[PDB]
Amino acid sequence: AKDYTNEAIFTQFDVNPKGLINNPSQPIEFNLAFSDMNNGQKVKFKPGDFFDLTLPSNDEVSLRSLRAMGSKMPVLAKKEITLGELTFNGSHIHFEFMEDVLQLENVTGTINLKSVYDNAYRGEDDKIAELPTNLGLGSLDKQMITISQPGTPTSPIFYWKTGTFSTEVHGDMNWWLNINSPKEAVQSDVKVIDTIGEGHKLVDGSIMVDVEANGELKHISAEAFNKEYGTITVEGQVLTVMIPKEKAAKTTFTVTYDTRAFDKKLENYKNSSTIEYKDESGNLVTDTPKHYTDTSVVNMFDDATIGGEM
Repeated sequence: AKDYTNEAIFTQFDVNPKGLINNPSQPIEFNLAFSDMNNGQKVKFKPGDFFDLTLPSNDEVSLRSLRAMGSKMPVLAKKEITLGELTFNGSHIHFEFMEDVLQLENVTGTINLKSVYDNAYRGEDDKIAELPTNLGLGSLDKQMITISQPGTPTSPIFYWKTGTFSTEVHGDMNWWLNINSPKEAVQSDVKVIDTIGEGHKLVDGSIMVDVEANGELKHISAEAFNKEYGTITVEGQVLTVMIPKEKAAKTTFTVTYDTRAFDKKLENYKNSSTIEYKDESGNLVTDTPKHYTDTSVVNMFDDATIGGEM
């Protein structure tokens, strides 16, 4: 079989987001286009021909697929016909042409690869990792990727929510509702109304709660939470957390749960929430910034397509 990795068949290449990447919460996207024109010369792709993509890395930062090693994804052409197959192997992505590539006259295609990065740096000073790359495709000019490696110092925010894609269940996302990190002596019950956005839904039975107070943490279930600390309800896209004043006092509650994407093409999977309570000073808090209460996960699905005529 012929290896096209370093051949000049790649017509497009781009990396997103651009600029200094702040955290691994969102995917680092790679867009690639190719065709049967190699250095101005027509080639005929045969079943088995392939090319390999290699995500960049250094000694502390490595980019890899979100999929488990050995995961496969078909690459279809249009009725549908399987023309290729993508195999995700960590930082290595393999593309192979399938039998039916012998159907088409002119072959073109696009690959939108999603990646996640790990960062082993734990130093005090803030650091920057430079991972310029052409995904190993020698015919392409490298594009710079800058990743921030935050230093570790030698939270006062009462409430904020976060979320990211799961690397354990493809298509799922993990979320965190951080309630009373400061461990305030709130002067009223605490209520959070979380509305999961369009395109994804809560995964049944995935709600758990971390309860930390007076030097000890306990990781419990939603059911246990409902019997000892408060009430968590779920109705459609709405997840509500209610914590009585005496139970919320000087205690941090970390409510976690998962959602599952059902709309594969939505650009972002959002989640918004509102909170109300009286702070330790007895003042009603109704103005918590949305940057703290709302968040989203950029589409983390890989996709690819091929085109041509018989």
